Amino acid sequence: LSTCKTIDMELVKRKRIEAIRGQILSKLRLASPPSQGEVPPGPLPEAVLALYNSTRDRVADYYAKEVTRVLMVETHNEIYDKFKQSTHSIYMFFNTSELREAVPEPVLLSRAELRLLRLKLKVEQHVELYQKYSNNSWRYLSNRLLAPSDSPEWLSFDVTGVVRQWLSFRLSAHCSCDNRPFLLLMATPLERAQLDTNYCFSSTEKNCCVRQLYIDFRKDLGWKWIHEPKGYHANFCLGPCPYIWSLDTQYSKVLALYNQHNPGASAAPCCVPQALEPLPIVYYVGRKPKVEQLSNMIVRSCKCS
Amino acid sequence: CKTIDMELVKRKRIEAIRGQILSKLRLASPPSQGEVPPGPLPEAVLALYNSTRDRVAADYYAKEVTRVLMVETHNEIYDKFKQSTHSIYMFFNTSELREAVPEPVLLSRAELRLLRLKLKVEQHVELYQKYSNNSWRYLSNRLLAPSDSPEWLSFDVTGVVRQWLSRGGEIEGFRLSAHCSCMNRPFLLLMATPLERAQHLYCFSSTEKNCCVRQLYIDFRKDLGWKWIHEPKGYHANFCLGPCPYIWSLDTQYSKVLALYNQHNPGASAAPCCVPQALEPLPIVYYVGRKPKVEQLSNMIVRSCKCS
Amino acid sequence: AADCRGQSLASVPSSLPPHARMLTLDANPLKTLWNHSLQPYPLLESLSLHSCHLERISRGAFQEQGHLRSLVLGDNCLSENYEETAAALHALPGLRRLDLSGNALTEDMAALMLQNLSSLRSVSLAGNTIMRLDDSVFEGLERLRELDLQRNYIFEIEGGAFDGLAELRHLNLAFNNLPCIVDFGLTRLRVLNVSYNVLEWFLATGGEAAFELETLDLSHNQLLFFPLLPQYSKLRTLLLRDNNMGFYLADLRFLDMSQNQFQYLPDGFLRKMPSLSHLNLHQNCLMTLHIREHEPPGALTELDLSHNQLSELHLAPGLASCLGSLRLFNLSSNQLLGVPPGLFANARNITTLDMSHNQISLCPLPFRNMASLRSLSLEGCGLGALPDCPFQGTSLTYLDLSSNWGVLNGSLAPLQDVAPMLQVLSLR
Ligand SMILES: *[C@@H]1O[C@H](CO)[C@@H](O[C@@H]2O[C@H](CO)[C@@H](O[C@@H]3O[C@H](CO)[C@@H](O)[C@H](O)[C@@H]3O)[C@H](O)[C@H]2NC(C)=O)[C@H](O)[C@H]1NC(C)=O
Ligand SMILES: *[C@@H]1O[C@H](CO)[C@@H](O[C@@H]2O[C@H](CO)[C@@H](O[C@@H]3O[C@H](CO)[C@@H](O)[C@H](O)[C@@H]3O)[C@H](O)[C@H]2NC(C)=O)[C@H](O)[C@H]1NC(C)=O
Ligand SMILES: *[C@@H]1O[C@H](CO)[C@@H](O[C@@H]2O[C@H](CO)[C@@H](O[C@@H]3O[C@H](CO)[C@@H](O)[C@H](O)[C@@H]3O)[C@H](O)[C@H]2NC(C)=O)[C@H](O)[C@H]1NC(C)=O
Ligand SMILES: *[C@@H]1O[C@H](CO)[C@@H](O[C@@H]2O[C@H](CO)[C@@H](O[C@@H]3O[C@H](CO)[C@@H](O)[C@H](O)[C@@H]3O)[C@H](O)[C@H]2NC(C)=O)[C@H](O)[C@H]1NC(C)=O
Ligand SMILES: *[C@@H]1O[C@H](CO)[C@@H](O[C@@H]2O[C@H](CO)[C@@H](O[C@@H]3O[C@H](CO)[C@@H](O)[C@H](O)[C@@H]3O)[C@H](O)[C@H]2NC(C)=O)[C@H](O)[C@H]1NC(C)=O
Ligand SMILES: *[C@@H]1O[C@H](CO)[C@@H](O)[C@H](O[C@@H]2O[C@H](CO)[C@@H](O)[C@H](O)[C@H]2NC(C)=O)[C@H]1NC(C)=O
Ligand SMILES: *[C@@H]1O[C@H](CO)[C@@H](O[C@@H]2O[C@H](CO)[C@@H](O)[C@H](O)[C@H]2NC(C)=O)[C@H](O)[C@H]1NC(C)=O
Ligand SMILES: *[C@@H]1O[C@H](CO)[C@@H](O)[C@H](O)[C@H]1NC(C)=O
Repeated sequence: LSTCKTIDMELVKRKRIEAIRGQILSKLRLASPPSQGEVPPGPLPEAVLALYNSTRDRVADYYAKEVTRVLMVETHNEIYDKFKQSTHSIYMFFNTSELREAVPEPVLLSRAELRLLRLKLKVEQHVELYQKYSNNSWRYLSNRLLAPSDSPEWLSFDVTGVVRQWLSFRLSAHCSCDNRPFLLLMATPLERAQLDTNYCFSSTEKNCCVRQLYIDFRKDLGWKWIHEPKGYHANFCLGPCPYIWSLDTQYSKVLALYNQHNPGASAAPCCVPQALEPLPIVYYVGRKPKVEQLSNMIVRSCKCS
Repeated sequence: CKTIDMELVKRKRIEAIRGQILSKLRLASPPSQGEVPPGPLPEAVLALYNSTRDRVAADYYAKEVTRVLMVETHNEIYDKFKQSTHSIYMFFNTSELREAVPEPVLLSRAELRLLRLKLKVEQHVELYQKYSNNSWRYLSNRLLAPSDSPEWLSFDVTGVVRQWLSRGGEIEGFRLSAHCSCMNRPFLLLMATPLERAQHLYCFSSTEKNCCVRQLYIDFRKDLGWKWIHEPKGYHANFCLGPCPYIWSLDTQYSKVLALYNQHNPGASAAPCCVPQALEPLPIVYYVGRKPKVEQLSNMIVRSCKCS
Repeated sequence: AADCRGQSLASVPSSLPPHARMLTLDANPLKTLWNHSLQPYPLLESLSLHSCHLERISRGAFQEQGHLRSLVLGDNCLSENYEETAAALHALPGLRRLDLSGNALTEDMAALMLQNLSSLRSVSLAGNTIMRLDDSVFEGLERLRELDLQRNYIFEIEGGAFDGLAELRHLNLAFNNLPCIVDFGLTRLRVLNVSYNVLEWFLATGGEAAFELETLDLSHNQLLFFPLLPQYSKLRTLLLRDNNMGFYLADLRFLDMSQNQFQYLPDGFLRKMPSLSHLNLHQNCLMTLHIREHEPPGALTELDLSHNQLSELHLAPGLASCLGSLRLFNLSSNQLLGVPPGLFANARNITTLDMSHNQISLCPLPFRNMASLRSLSLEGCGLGALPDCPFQGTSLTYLDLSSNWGVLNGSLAPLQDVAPMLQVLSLR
């Protein structure tokens, strides 16, 4: 009785370099380096280092996504005099032409973050997000609570739902009736510009999706003390997931199922669920029967890994 | 011959579900008949099922839900504070919470359910809490959708319920009045675990052979040979592996084997694979052409991985 | 002898009569044992500890005992035995049995457990956390008569793990997950119960050494090709159910290869197997059943062919005899439009014949021979019975006219000469 080399003591140490090289090649789309030489033999620009430092500290599209930083307006224009910073933390909108220059189309844009300054924090407060739909009236989107801290730390926001249609903000406090603050743009480069289970139930595919399965507590499992529910679809997922760079399908539907693919880290291509739904279970025991609430039971969307 | 592998996967999946449940109740096989009558379901159980079926609008341990209700408006309610023009209040006895959830730390999750007439073009919701006799406490703020089918909203109130259980106050409540610019009572669900269902009634630092992650550091200088990337020089490209053993479902079970399954099989997959779940991005920079560019690559950093 | 089973008041009852022989203790929540009241009589040989979890061991309290014969541990949680004592016990080396069921033995625990005592026999590891087996862990275990490796997840095995071991008749490592086994270094094995395990290839080496293992099990295995055995002819039974083979030794007499993808069968696979006695090839996607070999089934005692969608089966236009003998001819879920004429008029040894879901349309030429009927059914026969009286001069005992939907008319004409001779009758 003996086994093979299986994963092998030498193979576990090797091939990760090749796997990560292939992953970077596929994500960057560049099969070969762009060019050799013809580069400035000097220190990197300070703006690039500042952007990297801003995006490095702590607060999905498979293709690589470009990040862009927009500088805050210096609060020197015609309408500055209207807002005198009285009982309201003034904020200003940005220049539309440079937004258009950074992001050519809204579809390419995916998400964005906006950051403030946060220094003293003497009293427990709460920071309101506002949106400038009209010059006279505004709406409410979300609220953020801040914990005291001497060292300032940048915080993000949820402008991803509003910057998409901005093709043409304030700061206040709740009232009882009884570095410059830049905004981050993770757009998409123009060069690299091109899940419900019934979708792949209707059309049969050899890729990794969800296949139909039925479970009933009559004879498939062999017991009967579960009274409710009698029947539900406890589906599964299975499929021979291939390598993304070897096949080179380049399809919108195919590329949407590779948000968790990582052969180098996983060391084996497999399918793993990412989002599930809860399931209540009813059974009888003791004087008064009780009901249990089981979460993370039924798989809904399953991708590769 | 395409109906053989399909049936094999069907039986493997149902076996996995059977094993998951048999480990999930954390006890032996219970008697289906017992002594309970086979009569019609009582109103309480169907009410619980209706309350837990509608969609909303340590974590693997058994979570049990209980039902508590408010008291109809009366002198005691209209004694401390009244309603001038518009006011909606829901408050519940602390003794009811104590008899529902015995230990404050034993409580895990709490949800608040509300009934809305669902006939209004515009509406905004504010949540308030009675932190003291004459002061309130700020809570979360959400939005609403002008729909036409009434349904029950859900709110995250785990912290405030934890605080109320930890406190010995006689009576407290919420507050919901309005947006001020300058037989079908609301339900309650408390997620907890019975005392008899408790167990007493990281791997990276140590050396373990399970699905855990350890250190790796590779740069762009020697082992990779990429001289066109100036920064960063290197990063922690951690990886993890794990056999993920499979438990076959049997009628009898032991005590420690419950946790053994709870560590060897948290999702009961047909072909479990030790794969990452939480991923964090990292950006890189390189110079091409005549303009600088920075791109942030996702699915790079791994923290913890499990097979489910 | 006498014993108390199920009574628990303290750690040691201290009331057993002297010169006792039997001792059984179950559902006894023991706490701690000592080596000052453990030896009231040095004549104990049989013991059992089940549902008897205990940890505080006195580091070999059996040194004062006269002899130890049998040992078994049940529902004992040995988790930190490394510092409790060396191994688990050091008694008189005359051990016969030793069970470690439900103790969660680890690599270090297994290394400490097995010591320089070659008389350890009947060692069981059912329900324990075994990951790997090394060469230094089996030292001092030259015999290891009986093996129980249930519920053990052995995924890596060192080349030549079983070295210097002969008494290896039994080996049941069921409910394991080992990828591949391609080398069999064992020199004396009898039964191999590899079942409910995930195997991915079978490439066992062969040679001039004739293996004497009489049982090979490969159930619930995800193979891809037929697991060819070495050239030895010492084997009596084989199980290959719940397997997947893609088609793209004379002592053997038992076959069980159901739930497969049999499409084309080679002539040699049936020619190189003399003297068979059993077969099981049902619920398989078989379509071609051409018969050209001299004895392609040979001799059988049972046949199960349920859930088979083969088009038609024929012996040969001019075959010299069809089958030497046959007892069971079970088959179900078939689409045999035609009826083979030579299948039945060959021998009178047929006992059980049931055409369930067969749609038999036998010609009404006037069955006649093989007048030894003991079981028969006409489920889903298609055409309705037979215009004249069938089964002439044949003693039929069991009949099942379920789901006929044929020519009945309530006359009961076929049930004329078979009514007085009946054992059990049922119909839909
Ligand atoms: C938003 O960004 C755009 C793009 O940078 C700004 O447009 C730029 O505006 C400046 C003046 O503020 C232009 O400079 C002027 O150009 C004319 C061209 O004839 C020249 O005669 C003037 O002497 C002066 O140099 C600049 O050309 C123009 N850029 C482009 C591409 O047209 C815009 O001003 C920004 N918005 C605000 C409110 O600043
Ligand atoms: C039950 O078994 C344990 C074995 O762990 C016995 O403990 C051992 O007891 C002996 C004495 O009978 C100890 O030997 C003594 O060693 C000291 C030096 O440490 C020496 O000065 C004394 O003259 C004597 O030789 C031995 O060390 C000890 N083992 C240990 C502590 O690990 C225990 O006595 C047994 N209980 C009985 C017999 O009731
Ligand atoms: C069981 O007890 C025995 C006996 O005390 C012990 O095993 C012994 O282990 C030593 C050290 O490995 C062996 O000594 C070696 O002898 C060879 C003979 O050629 C020599 O070349 C080496 O340099 C070394 O000195 C000794 O032979 C061995 N004895 C026996 C009977 O095996 C040990 O304490 C326990 N475990 C085992 C596995 O024996
Ligand atoms: C090889 O190992 C397998 C599994 O490890 C053994 O299978 C065992 O087969 C017996 C019957 O042949 C099973 O007993 C059954 O128990 C159920 C109740 O659970 C009862 O309803 C049935 O009528 C039958 O008595 C047994 O559960 C099953 N598994 C084990 C662990 O014993 C097999 O016997 C071994 N030996 C071979 C295949 O030669
Ligand atoms: C020829 O072989 C087939 C299968 O190899 C035999 O069919 C089997 O028939 C028995 C009795 O009708 C079935 O048992 C039944 O099981 C169900 C639960 O599934 C239970 O509710 C019934 O009361 C009954 O016990 C068995 O399932 C069935 N096998 C399959 C695979 O469906 C057939 O009886 C054999 N013919 C002869 C003449 O022996
Ligand atoms: C809830 O609290 C109100 C006070 O606002 C109280 O009237 C309700 O009933 C009380 O609790 C008793 C149960 O222990 C009940 O039997 C009795 O009617 C009443 N007790 C007193 C002293 O008034 C409370 N309901 C509960 C606790 O279920
Ligand atoms: C980005 O951050 C890095 C490190 O956080 C900065 O590098 C430091 O620069 C200061 C000068 O201000 C030096 O005194 C330190 O020795 C540097 N540290 C390291 C590790 O190099 C860098 O200057 C920042 N870039 C910008 C544009 O501010
Ligand atoms: C909700 O209550 C209604 C009223 O009896 C009932 O018909 C329905 O089945 C319930 N829904 C459940 C139990 O999911």
